[PDB]
Amino acid sequence: PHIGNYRLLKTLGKGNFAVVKLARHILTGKEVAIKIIDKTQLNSSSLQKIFREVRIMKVLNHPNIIKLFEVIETEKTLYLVTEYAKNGEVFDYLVAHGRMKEKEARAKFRQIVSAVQYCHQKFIVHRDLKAENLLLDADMNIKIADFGFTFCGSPPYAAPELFQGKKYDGPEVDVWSLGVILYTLVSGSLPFDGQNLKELRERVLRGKYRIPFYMSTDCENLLKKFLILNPSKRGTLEQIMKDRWMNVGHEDDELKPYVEPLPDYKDPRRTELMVSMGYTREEIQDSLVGQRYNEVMATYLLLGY
Ligand SMILES: CN1CC[C@@H](COc2cnc(C#N)cc2-c2ccn3nc(NC(=O)C4CC4)cc3c2)C1
Repeated sequence: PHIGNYRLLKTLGKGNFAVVKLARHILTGKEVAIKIIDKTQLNSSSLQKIFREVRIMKVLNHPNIIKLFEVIETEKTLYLVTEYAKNGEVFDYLVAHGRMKEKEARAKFRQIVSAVQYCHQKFIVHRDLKAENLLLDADMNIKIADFGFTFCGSPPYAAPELFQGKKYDGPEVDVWSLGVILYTLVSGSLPFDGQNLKELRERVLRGKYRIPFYMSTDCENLLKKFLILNPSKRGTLEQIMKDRWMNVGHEDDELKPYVEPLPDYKDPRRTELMVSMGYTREEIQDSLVGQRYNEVMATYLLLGY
């Protein structure tokens, strides 16, 4: 049960393409998730998508997005070592506990909106936002996952453009799915449903949904800023951040675009511990400035917890 500096612990998910395992980084003692991809079993276009996802993961550094720590490549197998979100998916938490009170849904939703807006700053569109892709860490903080690697709960989140044959590429697609996510957080149910796809599509294209009796007028006013049939009439996430419901109980701390902190490759506390482990100062610096995502860089990132 061993890959690089990691002790393979248990299986968190399985497939024909990839196996996600829980693991312990031996040097630091931290638990991580490791996606193990047999590249020989991939189709013609699947490896291009996996490589695109790796590229996106390397650039995203947000407290509410699953952080990548290491990439290990061999001819046949690709290993992606990422952050482990102990409390599973928001989807399962909603099934287990029911709807969140607006105060609890607000805490989660401010983190989700911050994360998706931060992706949009770097021209990254998720296109598959759903409760299944929103994970929860040990402190119940949101951790967004899946930027390329299928539709078990995907159709209820699809923007009307999918069913109209129109383009499905802009950030406005994510703005629609975020309205569906807000709806499930506060109701435990989906705004657009059906028995088959024909029934789902009719409801999505009509754009009408039930307002549950307990929903506040402030919450419904916010939902109407996301669930707009015309993609060109949907507001940006930067504009939506200024909404009243978003900031109830955050009168000081208004939600605004995330400002990524500047890189710190010379932390003396971590550099000293790494030198004691056997790494050299030059090994540490070259790995960090080159953004290598190798075992040295991974140890520096893992030591930041
Ligand atoms: C459809 N859903 C399945 C899971 C999620 C996709 O998960 C990932 C995808 N890509 C990478 C990479 N590289 C990494 C993860 C990941 C990152 C962190 N975690 N914490 C967990 N935690 C648990 O399973 C807890 C025991 C319950 C699982 C996971 C999985 C979306």
